[PDB]
Amino acid sequence: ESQFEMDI
Amino acid sequence: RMKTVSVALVLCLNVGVDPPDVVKTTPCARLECWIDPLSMGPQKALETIGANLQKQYENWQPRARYKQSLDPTVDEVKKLCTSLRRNAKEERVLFHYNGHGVPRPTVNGEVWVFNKNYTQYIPLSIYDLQTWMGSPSIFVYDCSNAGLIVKSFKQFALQREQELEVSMKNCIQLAACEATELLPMIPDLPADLFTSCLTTPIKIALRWFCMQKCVSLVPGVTLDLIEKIPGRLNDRRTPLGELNWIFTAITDTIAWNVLPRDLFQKLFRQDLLVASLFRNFLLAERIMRSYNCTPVSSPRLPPTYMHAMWQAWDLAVDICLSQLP
Amino acid sequence: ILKALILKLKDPNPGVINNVLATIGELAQVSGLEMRKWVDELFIIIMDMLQDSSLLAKRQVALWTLGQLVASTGYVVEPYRKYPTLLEVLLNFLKTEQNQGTRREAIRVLGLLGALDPYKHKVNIEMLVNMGNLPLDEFYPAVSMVALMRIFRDQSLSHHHTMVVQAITFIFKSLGLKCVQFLPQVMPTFLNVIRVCDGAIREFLFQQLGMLVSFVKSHIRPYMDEIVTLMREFWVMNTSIQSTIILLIEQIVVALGGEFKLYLPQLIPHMLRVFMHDNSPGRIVSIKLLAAIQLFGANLDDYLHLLLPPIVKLFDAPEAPLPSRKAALETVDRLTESLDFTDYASRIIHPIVRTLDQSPELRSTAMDTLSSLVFQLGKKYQIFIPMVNKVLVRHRINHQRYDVLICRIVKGYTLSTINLQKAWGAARRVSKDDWLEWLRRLSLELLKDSSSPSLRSCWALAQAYNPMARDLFNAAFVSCWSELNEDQQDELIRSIELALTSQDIAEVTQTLLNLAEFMEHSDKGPLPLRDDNGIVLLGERAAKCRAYAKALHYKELEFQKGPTPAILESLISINNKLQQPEAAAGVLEYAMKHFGARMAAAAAWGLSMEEYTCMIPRDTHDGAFYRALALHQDLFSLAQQCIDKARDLLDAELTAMAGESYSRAYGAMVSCHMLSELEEVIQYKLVPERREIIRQIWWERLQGCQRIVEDWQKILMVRSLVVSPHEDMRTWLKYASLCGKSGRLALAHKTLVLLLGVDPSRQLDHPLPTVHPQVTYAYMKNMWKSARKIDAFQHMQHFVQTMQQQAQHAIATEDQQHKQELHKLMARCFLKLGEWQLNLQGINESTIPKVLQYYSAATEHDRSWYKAWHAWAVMNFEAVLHYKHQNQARDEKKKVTEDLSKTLLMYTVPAVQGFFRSISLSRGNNLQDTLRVLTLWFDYGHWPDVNEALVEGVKAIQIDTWLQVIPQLIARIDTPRPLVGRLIHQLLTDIGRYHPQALIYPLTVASKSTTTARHNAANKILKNMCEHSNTLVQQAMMVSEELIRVAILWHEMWHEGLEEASRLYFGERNVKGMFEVLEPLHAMMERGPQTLKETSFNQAYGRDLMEAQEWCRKYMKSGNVKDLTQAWDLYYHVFRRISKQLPQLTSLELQYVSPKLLMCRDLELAVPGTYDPNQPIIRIQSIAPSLQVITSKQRPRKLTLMGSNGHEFVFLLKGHEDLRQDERVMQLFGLVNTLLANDPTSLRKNLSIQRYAVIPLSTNSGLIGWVPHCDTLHALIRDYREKKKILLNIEHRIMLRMAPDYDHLTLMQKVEVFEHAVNNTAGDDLAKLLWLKSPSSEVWFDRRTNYTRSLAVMSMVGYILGLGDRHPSNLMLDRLSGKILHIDFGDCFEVAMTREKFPEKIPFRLTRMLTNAMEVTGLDGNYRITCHTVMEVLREHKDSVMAVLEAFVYDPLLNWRLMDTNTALNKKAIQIINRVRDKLTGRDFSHDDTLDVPTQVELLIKQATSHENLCQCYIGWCPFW
Ligand SMILES: Nc1ncnc2c1ncn2[C@@H]1O[C@H](COP(=O)(O)OP(=O)(O)NP(=O)(O)O)[C@@H](O)[C@H]1O
Ligand SMILES: [Mg+2]
Ligand SMILES: [Mg+2]
Repeated sequence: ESQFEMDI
Repeated sequence: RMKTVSVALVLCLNVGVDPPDVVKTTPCARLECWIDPLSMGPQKALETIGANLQKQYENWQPRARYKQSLDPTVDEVKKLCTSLRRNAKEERVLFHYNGHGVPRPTVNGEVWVFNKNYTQYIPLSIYDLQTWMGSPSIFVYDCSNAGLIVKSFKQFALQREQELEVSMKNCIQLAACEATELLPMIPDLPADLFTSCLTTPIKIALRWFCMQKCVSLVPGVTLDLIEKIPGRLNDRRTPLGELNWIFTAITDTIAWNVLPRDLFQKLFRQDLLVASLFRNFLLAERIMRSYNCTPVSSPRLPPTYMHAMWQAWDLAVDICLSQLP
Repeated sequence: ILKALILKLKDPNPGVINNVLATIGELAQVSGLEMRKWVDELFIIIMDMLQDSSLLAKRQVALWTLGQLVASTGYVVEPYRKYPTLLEVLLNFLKTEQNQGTRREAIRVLGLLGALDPYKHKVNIEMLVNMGNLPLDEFYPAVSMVALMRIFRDQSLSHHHTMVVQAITFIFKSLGLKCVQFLPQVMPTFLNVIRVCDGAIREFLFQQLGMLVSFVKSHIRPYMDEIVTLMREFWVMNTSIQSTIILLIEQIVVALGGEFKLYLPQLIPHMLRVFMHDNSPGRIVSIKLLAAIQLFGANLDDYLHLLLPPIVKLFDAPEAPLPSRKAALETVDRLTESLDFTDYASRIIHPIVRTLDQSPELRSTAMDTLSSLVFQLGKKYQIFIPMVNKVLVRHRINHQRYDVLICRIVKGYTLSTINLQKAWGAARRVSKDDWLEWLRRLSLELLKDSSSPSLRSCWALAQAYNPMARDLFNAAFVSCWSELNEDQQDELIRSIELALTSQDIAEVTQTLLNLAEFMEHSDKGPLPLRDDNGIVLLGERAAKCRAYAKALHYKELEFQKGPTPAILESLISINNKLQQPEAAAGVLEYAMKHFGARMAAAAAWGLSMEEYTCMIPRDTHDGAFYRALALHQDLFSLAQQCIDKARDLLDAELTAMAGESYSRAYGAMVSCHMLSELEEVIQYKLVPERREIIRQIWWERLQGCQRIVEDWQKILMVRSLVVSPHEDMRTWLKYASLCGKSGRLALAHKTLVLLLGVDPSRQLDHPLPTVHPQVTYAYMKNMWKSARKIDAFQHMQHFVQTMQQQAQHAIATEDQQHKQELHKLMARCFLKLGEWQLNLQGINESTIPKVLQYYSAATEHDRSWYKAWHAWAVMNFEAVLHYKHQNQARDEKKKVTEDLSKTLLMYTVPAVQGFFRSISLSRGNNLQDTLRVLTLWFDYGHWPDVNEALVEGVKAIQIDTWLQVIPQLIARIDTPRPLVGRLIHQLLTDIGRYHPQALIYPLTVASKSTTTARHNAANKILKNMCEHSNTLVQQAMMVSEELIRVAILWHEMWHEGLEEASRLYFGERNVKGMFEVLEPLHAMMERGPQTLKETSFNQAYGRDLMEAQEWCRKYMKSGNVKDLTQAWDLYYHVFRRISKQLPQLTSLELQYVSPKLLMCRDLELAVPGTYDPNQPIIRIQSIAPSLQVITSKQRPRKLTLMGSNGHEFVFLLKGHEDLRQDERVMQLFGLVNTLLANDPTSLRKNLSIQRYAVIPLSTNSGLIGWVPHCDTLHALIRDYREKKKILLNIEHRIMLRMAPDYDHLTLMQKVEVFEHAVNNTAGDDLAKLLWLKSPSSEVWFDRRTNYTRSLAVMSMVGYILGLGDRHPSNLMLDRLSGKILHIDFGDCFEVAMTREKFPEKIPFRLTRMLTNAMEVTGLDGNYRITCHTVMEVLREHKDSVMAVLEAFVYDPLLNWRLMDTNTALNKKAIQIINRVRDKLTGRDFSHDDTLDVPTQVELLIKQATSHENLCQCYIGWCPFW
């Protein structure tokens, strides 16, 4: 529930 | 942090009816949600536009529910606001008003919300709307004089403040333009440019660059190629994914290097939806200033169109576009 | 001599032209007919000289020379054909030169050339437009703009420029934003006017253009590159122009938004020059330019690096005037509100700082410019603070704004009665000039105080420009009229009546008549002149002005109030004046059903003459003619003077007649002819060898005149004084032949007696005279056309015997031509005997050999006369049919067919050879022969002797002939008769390599047939074509397949499929059929999506359809009918989902249905239906991106196609209909139009059938050509009744109110109800629509005439064809010509009258609404007469009609549909043909009787209009219109 999520 | 509840999508298009305030002979039968409404009978054009708006919102965040009212009337608005409050109380309610098929707004929020058949119905005052929805909320006004609405809203907030002394000021607004100016009637742009900038920033950014640049530095690249770009908006390995990553990084960098930290966290860190809307808002500002339009937000921000980082974006775009053919 | 004169004339000096022309004339008088080589040029030289009458050295000489050339050199009615303007030029001289010295010579030349047939002559050669379509609030401005533009486009604008332009801009201001609608009309002309005006005008025009731009704002985009170009072309640094252009620029910048950025780069090269070379006082021009720059705003984001340098220079330079340095500083300051100047800060700041030291005067503002820059820069200015403080310290500079700004930055903080009053002066007017000034003054007064500003603005213009004041008169009058009270209108009308009755002023009369016309077309109705609208008075005036169309209209209106003998006499006179004898006859019939020394001299001449001549006034044309009687008295000097006087009087008559077309001019052209003939009759005696040449000229002139026997009689009358009937029997025999009716009966016999010198009308048993065989032959022909047919036959037999004897006596070299003429004459006599034997004897065994011998002799005596070969071939064909029919009738009902074969082959062979030679000897009209050859070929080609004759014949025929029968050759490629098959394949193969465009459409379609043989044959032929060219075949196949696919979408197929399946599931319970109707659709939906709509359909409905398939299979395995119910629940759900859709699908996007077609460019394929192998082939260039669907019971769609000639074609694409029948019908109509065109009576009446293109693509779809602007009768009536608030169902509701059970009533009851309901309403809506939509009486008259004739023609053709059901949807009307069109030929034959449900009884749709739209008289008149003419033509040319109809009927591909409708086809086809023959021969009403045309037509009319027949019709087909 973050303002921005990613998977790098 | 805070969360949101369902989105209140309120549309007033009246497809096939030209408001008395405008005279149109220029072939600007522009797109609405990338749909040309005159290629279909009114019922399918309206339903189809509804569906695309719904999808555009889903693309940014999964929703508990959206609800949509493509038709009048006032009782439907009352019931919708009541239901929205029942599923509240603290989570923000999002409103979206168009008014493209409606006479220009005034101090009383005049709008064609009726069960007729050509009736000049109602001064649907902002005050009553504030009463119906008193919870924290976000409003988007994609209309010809949206700043007038924001001004009136604040004046009614002052009225309420005076009455209380004998969730106001916890809500935010995004306005398509200043109270004293009109939205452009320019061929090849969408009729809902502000909405498209807030919801589909890449389609607009690329189409805009293609038509706007005085001199193109990549011969052979035109709209027929950009509208065929392969990829996905959630896969970093594809052209579109790379462009969305770069866009997000640049927008956030500008916000970091311009705003006070208090506003920065309140707008770009305390909520996913608000952060997305403001990130796209900065793009809308940069594009719309070239048409003599000035978007207006409830909190005032320093100007950003002047920031050097925008040049980096332009370069990156040309590089990506140079690989398409 | 002549050569030198021509060279001197072509390149002469008026003195040389004059002398050379006179010399040429006198030379021509001597040279004669050995001059023509040079005249065939000299004529045009003189005529060109004559046309430039103002540049010619005494035109009289050139015209005289022309006349002398025509007369002396032997020219006849021919130079006009070569140079189709001479007669018009001579008439123009006659009318407009006004110099009798040349007008009378032009008259002599006109008469000399000779009168020309009007149908050789024609061969060689806006307020009411929309008043009734607009509200008045829209209308007034629209008219004014047109009037202004008429002036504006003309060159008179060069003197009046200024007021016209002002009026236009005023109108735009008054209109507001709606004025945008006028931009397509103003702008393209206005800008071009700028290009050619004086500078004094150009400045004005630029200022007004700027105002127009301000008024229209953003609606100027499409015109923004011509204005920019003109600005650049005229910005020549002239101070005045510079000021005007700068203002114009500011107005454009305000009018446009950010779009101005697209034009700014083209102006920058000029603005920079202003800042370097400004020679104006104070550089005032530069100052104005600076102000404009302040308005650009964001538009300068990409150009500051170009404009800032000179701006800085304007305030940095110490020598510049202070006002300009101040202005430059203010400009720089103001620009900082919108543009980013960060990157230019060092270039801005340094110039500021020096200025601070230079003078405090500029410092006073420099500190504010600096402060604004510092504000924008913020912390970035701290680099510069340590510099600038040194200046602020050296000079006592204190600025609170700056100081606060700097401190905060350093600390880190952010920041109308006249129209009547003068009109009544009519009471005081006396002379014609007084009335003209009265009218002019009134017009000006009406404009002056008009209530609308769009007319008041034109008053100043109206003070001059007379025609303009005239043009706006009616609009202003109507405007003023609508605001007056009863007394004002009363007095105005009284003034009008005074003007109308005071005196005959042509201008005032025509103006008032046109005004009345407008009022009759307005919402105010007719003017209340006296009582009943002044109909009588206006009529009288119309007659006086020769406005016969109006006189007729008004008289018919009088008729509507009740017949009176005086009215009928008026109608007969007016109809006579309009040259409509048929209408006059109708009037006479009405009357006879409802109610109970000039010529003395003419007689004496034909047979006292001196007395009659003296009695006739000397000052009349006819008097002078009868005195010129010098012709009988040989008083040639007197005849000369009488002719000159007659010519002067004729000149006056010609002037009076001038302009009333050539129809009226002809009578005086005949007078000119006769006067020239009189000069010839005089001079015949007085000239050398030319005398005999005159006779030849006379003969040749006679050929070009009309065939009116009265005029021939007058010409012969004057020619008889010098040439006897015995010297030129050719003319008298032609005259007798031209005469008809009792004219022929009296005159031909008198003429033949005259020419022979023998009276064979007495002693009728006497042998024929041997005097002039041509004359005796004509006598025998006259005997045949009477009750003496037998006598004529026997006399012809003895004549032939005599001619054979003469041919024996004619054997000489000198008489060889005579012998040849005798051979031709005998050929004619033998054919007449062949005709006449059978007309009297019939077809018998004893007559066939004799006719065959006569025809053979005819073809032996002459070989080039194709008619003899035709008759022979036909007789042999008839003999073949005769013997077969005789066996079918008596020997039959197969050894008898062997006995037949023994002689049928004998007759068949020469029949084939005959037809092939007949085709070889003719062109164009060879259709019938070709069809007969095809008939014999198809039935008898299997015989080796017919095959051999056939092969040689086919090899001998030019292949182009076969193109006209391509649709039939392809139909029978299934024939199981190898010799026939092989020949057909060879023929088609040969055709394909010369004219492939003619086959590619019939083929390709042919290859899609289910039948294996058709498929294989089509493939073989197409492969042979591919060897010649692959590309055409590949493209045609691709286009045909894609075009067929887009005709019908999956949604429609499933809609109809499921509807039929529902009918079977719940109605019939035919579960087997309920699979059979769906199975092929499921199999169809096995191929998978191929395009976008197919994919969307499959995604939407696939699952449900597949589950339904599984439920049906499960049922077939189990037998438990619940499984089908579940399948039907799925089918129902899908059905309803589709049913709710379709009305919203108003158009199709090509990229969603056939992407392949969208990409086609420059195809090697003719546009469908346009192939003509004499013309260039139009190639298909492109297909419109989208199609428009038409909503109806069916869903046709409109296709637009762009061709290589730049023109667009429009077609209707539709499926669910077999179009192969319409093609054949169109072919028949083509034939009929040819037959009508060949008949001179039908020709003069312009009778024809309107056709359109039909192009089948498959068994159930194809293209129909789009017909230009026309309307459906139904729609016209509907719209009319809605406009007038008339309930559409009045007749029906009335019938139901009297009889709610109307459709069970006994016939007599139904008739009583029908007649009552008919008698309760004024069913004449069509007549009113026809009048209301016509712009003038003349157009209305012509429209009505064309309407009536069109109906009569289609009534008779439809009757013979047997055309079935007709209702308002099927009939169309042409908005311009008034002709009609029939658009549905399904019920080809009488099957409509055999239908079990509501059979038809009525031969054609002639009803009340149609009948009362014709002339007031009714059906009698034009309609009946036209029907007679058409029926006579159809009854003459029966063989061609039967050949086509028989080919149509005996054609299994279509006959199968006729069989399904009727039936064995082997007999029904025979009954159909017999019925057609009965109709053409006049036995349809009674087998044992024959009817003439009048009786046949009267019976048909009585049948069509009977109430008993109408009451039995289904309301489809509403009988009450
Ligand atoms: N050649 C034509 N040119 C112009 N308009 C046509 C033509 N043919 C038909 N129409 C018009 O288009 C409508 C009828 O067209 P169409 O659908 O093909 O016939 P239909 O009566 O509906 N079906 P059917 O009679 O069974 O062949 C009408 O509105 C006509 O005015
Ligand atoms: Mg049509
Ligand atoms: Mg019709």
